[PDB]
Amino acid sequence: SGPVPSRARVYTDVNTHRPREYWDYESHVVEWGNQDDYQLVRKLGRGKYSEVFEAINITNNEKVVVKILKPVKKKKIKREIKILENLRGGPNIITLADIVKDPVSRTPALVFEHVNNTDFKQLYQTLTDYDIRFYMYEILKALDYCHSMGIMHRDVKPANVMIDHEHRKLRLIDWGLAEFYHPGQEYNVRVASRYFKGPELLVDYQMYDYSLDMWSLGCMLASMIFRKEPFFHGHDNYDQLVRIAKVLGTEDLYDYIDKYNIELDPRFNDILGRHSRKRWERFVHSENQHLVSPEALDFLDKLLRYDHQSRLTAREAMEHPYFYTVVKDQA
Ligand SMILES: O=C1C=C2C[C@]3(O)COc4c(ccc(O)c4O)C3=C2C=C1O
Repeated sequence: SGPVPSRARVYTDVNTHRPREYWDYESHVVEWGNQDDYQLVRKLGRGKYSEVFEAINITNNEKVVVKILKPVKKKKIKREIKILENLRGGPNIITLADIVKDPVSRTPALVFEHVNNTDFKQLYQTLTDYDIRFYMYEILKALDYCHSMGIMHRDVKPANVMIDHEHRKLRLIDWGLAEFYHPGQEYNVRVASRYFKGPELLVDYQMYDYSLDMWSLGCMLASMIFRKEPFFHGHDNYDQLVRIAKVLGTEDLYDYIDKYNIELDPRFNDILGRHSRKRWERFVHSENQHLVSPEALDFLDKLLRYDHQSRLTAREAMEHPYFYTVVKDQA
């Protein structure tokens, strides 16, 4: 009657064998920096939860980025802080440089290293085959690191991957949806941007894990080598799963549903319809072919799998021959 349970096939117990203080962010005591070290220069963007500014550290005149956190649950604020501290120093993880507070009002803000990024809507149009391989490898380093440290990012998308292209510099940002993995825990499926949501999320399977990030990465990869961003473009969450089924096919989707004994909304049957699995080669045209290779398609095919347990891990992905030239020239 109920859905079959699942656990991560790698890094399953990394929080289990770490001390309580590592993952119990509720108990963490924050060490506050000095708010008056930073001057805001211009608003960079705003979410539902935060507003983000370019700023200057006036003690050394370095650029930073300041994210002022709206009146939300302190628990959510502490989770992001603990995660950023836990991951600090990891490869291509955005550095949390400081945590400050208006000393009179309650209002906390996170201070990050500045990345002089090129906007992905502009950058992706200009990347070469080698650039994509290089940057995908760099994202994989970050994901393997944070997974190995017991953390799911849960919001992997181009806007959260900052690239200073002239310095070949990449940082994975926005850890505000990130969460500690504990085996058997049922997580909120309302995470990730619509276009990067895994099948587990769209069918309301809550016992997911690190492999969610690997789907999102697969979605990014597709959008880059095929020059179609985003690759799966649904108008809502139901339609998002339909866009996926039109490429991956409905037969493998129903096998997935069957294996985990997942109960699908009645709605879904009529709209999912019946679709053959398409060959990846179908999305190759004159304009994107210089970015596509047999290795790329084989790699992509091993990321975009319905069954979260069958997707490559970050370490397996880094071993794929798609990256041979990158690994070779990084040793
Ligand atoms: O949790 C977050 C959230 C953001 C949002 C945002 O502030 C947007 O834009 C940024 C940036 C960081 C550096 C940077 O150079 C930049 O332009 C961002 C973050 C880093 C994080 O860890």
